[PDB]
Amino acid sequence: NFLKKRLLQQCETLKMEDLTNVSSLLNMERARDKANEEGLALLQEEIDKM
Amino acid sequence: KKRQRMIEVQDELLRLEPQLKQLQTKYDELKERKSSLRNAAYFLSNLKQLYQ
Repeated sequence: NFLKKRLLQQCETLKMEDLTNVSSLLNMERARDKANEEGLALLQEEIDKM
Repeated sequence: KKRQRMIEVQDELLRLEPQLKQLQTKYDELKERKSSLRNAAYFLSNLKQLYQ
């Protein structure tokens, strides 16, 4: 009963599976992006070192 | 960074071309200037030192 009026207190006043899954996917994406910056930036350091 | 990489390579391509032309000029000028006079001004005067 108190949880149903907790519904009536929050939802009345006021994605998640996509949140968690897509956030993990995008975290792997940011790991891949950090790898991209590691590669591109370092090869830029070597190119402008040349 | 990728656009910066393209710009740096564009500079690196331009730097490579300029350095190649400069080194070609360096070798040509070294050979010509350093060896010509040390051979011509030597020999032409040594021929003068010989004949005259």
